[PDB]
Amino acid sequence: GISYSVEADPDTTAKAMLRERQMSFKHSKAIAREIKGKTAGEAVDYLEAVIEGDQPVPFKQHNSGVGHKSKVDGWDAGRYPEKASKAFLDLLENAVGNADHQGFDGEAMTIKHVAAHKVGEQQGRKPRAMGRASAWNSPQVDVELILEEP
Amino acid sequence: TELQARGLTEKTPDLSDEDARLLTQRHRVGKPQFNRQDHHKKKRVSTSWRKPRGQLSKQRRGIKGKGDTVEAGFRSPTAVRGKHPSGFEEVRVHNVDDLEGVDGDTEAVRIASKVGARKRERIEEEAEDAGIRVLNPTYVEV
Amino acid sequence: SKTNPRLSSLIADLKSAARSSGGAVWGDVAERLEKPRRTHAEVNLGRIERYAQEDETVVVPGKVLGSGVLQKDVTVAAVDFSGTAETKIDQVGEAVSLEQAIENNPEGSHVRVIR
RNA sequence: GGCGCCCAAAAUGAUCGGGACUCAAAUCCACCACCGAGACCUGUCCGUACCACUCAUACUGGUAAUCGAGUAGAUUGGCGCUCUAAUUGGAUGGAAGUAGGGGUGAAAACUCCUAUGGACCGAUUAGUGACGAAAAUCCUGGCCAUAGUAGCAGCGAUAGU
RNA sequence: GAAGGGAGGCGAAAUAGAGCAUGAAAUCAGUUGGCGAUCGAGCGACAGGGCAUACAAGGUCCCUCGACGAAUGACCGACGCGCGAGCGUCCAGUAAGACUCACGGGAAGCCGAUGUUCUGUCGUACGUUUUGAAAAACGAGCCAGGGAGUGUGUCUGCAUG
RNA sequence: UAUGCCAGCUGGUGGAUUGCUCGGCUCAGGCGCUGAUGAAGGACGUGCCAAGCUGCGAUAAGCCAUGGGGAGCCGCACGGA
Ligand SMILES: [Cl-]
Ligand SMILES: [Cl-]
Ligand SMILES: [Cl-]
Ligand SMILES: [Cl-]
Ligand SMILES: [Cl-]
Ligand SMILES: [Cl-]
Ligand SMILES: [Mg+2]
Ligand SMILES: [Mg+2]
Ligand SMILES: [Mg+2]
Ligand SMILES: [Mg+2]
Ligand SMILES: [Mg+2]
Ligand SMILES: [Mg+2]
Ligand SMILES: [Mg+2]
Ligand code: NA
Ligand code: NA
Ligand code: NA
Ligand code: NA
Ligand code: NA
Ligand code: NA
Ligand code: NA
Ligand SMILES: [Sr+2]
Ligand SMILES: [Sr+2]
Ligand SMILES: [Sr+2]
Ligand SMILES: [Sr+2]
Ligand SMILES: [Sr+2]
Ligand SMILES: [Sr+2]
Ligand SMILES: [Sr+2]
Ligand SMILES: [Sr+2]
Ligand SMILES: [Sr+2]
Ligand SMILES: [Sr+2]
Ligand SMILES: [Sr+2]
Repeated sequence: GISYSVEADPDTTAKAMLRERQMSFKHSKAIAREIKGKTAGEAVDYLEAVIEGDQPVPFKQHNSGVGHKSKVDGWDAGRYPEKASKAFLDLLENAVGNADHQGFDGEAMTIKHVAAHKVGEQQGRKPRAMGRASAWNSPQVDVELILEEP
Repeated sequence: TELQARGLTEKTPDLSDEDARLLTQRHRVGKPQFNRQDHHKKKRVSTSWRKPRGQLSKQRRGIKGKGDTVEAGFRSPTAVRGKHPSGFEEVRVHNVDDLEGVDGDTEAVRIASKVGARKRERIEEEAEDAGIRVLNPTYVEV
Repeated sequence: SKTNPRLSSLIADLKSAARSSGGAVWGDVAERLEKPRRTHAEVNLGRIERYAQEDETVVVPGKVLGSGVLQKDVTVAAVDFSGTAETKIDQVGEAVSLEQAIENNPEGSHVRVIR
């Protein structure tokens, strides 16, 4: 698995991390990109909005075939990853929690660092025509979050 | 409060007017990189030089732009070949006894990297006393 | 590339002589000894007998063997002698090594190269 | 006799490379000055061959206008890898390996610094080889783009709310 | 939530926490440097600019002037020719002339070097097949590791003993 | 400045590399038959908990004797009782 790839001063920071989550790695990469810099509180409001279908997540790298979304700004392609989003809400629920237990203002903290890392695929096999069977895997994702005092 | 390198870090060798001339030349002329053809096009192909063997090889046939091919013509001047850029002749050293016979006026010493801190200390002090520069000196805060 | 240290010094000696003294036979013998072994001489007594003359050191740029008869009182200098050649020769003359010949005659005078 | 004109029709967009040029930037007859190679001349260095000295193929000095391109192939010196021996060294005051960086060598390659690592590692000489890879629709393993794409509809059994 | 996460505890080390010594490349996430939405494709070599650079292992580099100064080699001026473009003689093998050095002044991202990018010159891979390969001839997605003159007997040379 | 290119940094993935060897490979010496007194092989059992291996055979990871050995033990296998 991963280790925090960025230094964090304990006296003004709170950590959180997801391990081997089976969800779209490509979505994680996009959601992370998007919420970076936001306030834990803001990020959560945002993700609930995505899940709800009210806010699109810009798909700038893995956008093949994706249709344009008007509410996307400065870009065209976007979607509403509800599964990866619910997983980041979990991450954020952990982060803010820890932050509080330490005496910080969880919600008010700035998402200093958030990044997803594909830890590996879970092997699957799908039977095909002509007597062969091809891969049918699930990506496994770790994601690191660092909350920093404003 | 600050680091100082042990030994005669600034010592220079005394070269004949001719050795100096040729040393300066070597430094002025330089030479091609001489890396393997197309090494930069395929990661699996390393920089180490291999004679271009292809019958149609552009480099092998000497096409201008494809890089120079290794020839004795590129050899550096005899009187200086292998000298440190300072002009000193290098002498590999593994212990104190290796410093014996070394001429600190034209030779400098390079302690093998395997040698430990304890034995370097002895070698470094003994070399300074013999007027010998150590190319890879230990830095201490004094 | 000679491997024998002795043959190697003998050659350096022959040169030193030919160059320093009036030698030439010595430099000529060094020349041949520097060539491959198959070219070196293998001479039996019979030949030394047929072409040697007293008061003229016979110089064999190789090894002297023992076939045939030697009656002449000649001094033969060679890289080596078989145990029998040295014996048959000493009976009527003298067998000496080139290391000695160069020692007494660095000018390489009055000599006859035999092969 | 010189130049030209007619003779003279082809398929995606015409052409002297293009622009464009008419006492020319055309053609012909003379001439003047320039640009332009690794050729030729010149300084230094390298290799090679030969000479002098020499044990030397080690130094040093000398000669080359009459040496310096090369596939197949012949010949020769050298780099690197494993393990053995002899001689001789390094390492917990941090070995090997790996990463980034400095120095040397035409080069094979050698070496140092910093980080990592945490226990082994060399050099010289003589040996020993299951000794060097960019290639074989080469092998095995791992991994990316393909792609959040195709499929998750089609069958007389449309199944749900 | 017997998950996972945060904090904490052990230990020299948990970046030794379970296919748990070391941890390369391909490659992925984040991020730094350089380039970047008017512009052209064997991806570079060589030369020269921009921007970038902790130490260490490299320490040089720029500007006046001066000395030395190979091949080459003048302007101006004077005289004399040519219809003319221009040339000849003298000045003069002079001034100039690459490199190198000395004096004085200067640079510390400063010089080398490394990264990237821009400019100039050359440039349609590599290996193979072939008279001819960028080839609209053949091979490989990428990387690591694996991957081809070996033994016995006999013969025939050769070098060494 | 988006999408992005080249190089590096931090962290992954991966398991090369270096180090290590409980396994191999080869050579040498010794020794050499078993079975109807039912062998070799196999099946199925057998443990407090027991799936695999090993052992054993309804006396079933064993029972007896002699000698050795010795304060420990209950196989591989570091659990609990
Ligand atoms: Cl993915
Ligand atoms: Cl050479
Ligand atoms: Cl004979
Ligand atoms: Cl060589
Ligand atoms: Cl010079
Ligand atoms: Cl062969
Ligand atoms: Mg679509
Ligand atoms: Mg079938
Ligand atoms: Mg490469
Ligand atoms: Mg030795
Ligand atoms: Mg290999
Ligand atoms: Mg598609
Ligand atoms: Mg590990
Ligand atoms: Na939009
Ligand atoms: Na918009
Ligand atoms: Na072929
Ligand atoms: Na080709
Ligand atoms: Na073609
Ligand atoms: Na594939
Ligand atoms: Na037996
Ligand atoms: Sr895309
Ligand atoms: Sr070291
Ligand atoms: Sr040549
Ligand atoms: Sr040649
Ligand atoms: Sr030739
Ligand atoms: Sr091999
Ligand atoms: Sr895939
Ligand atoms: Sr349906
Ligand atoms: Sr159908
Ligand atoms: Sr902890
Ligand atoms: Sr002059």
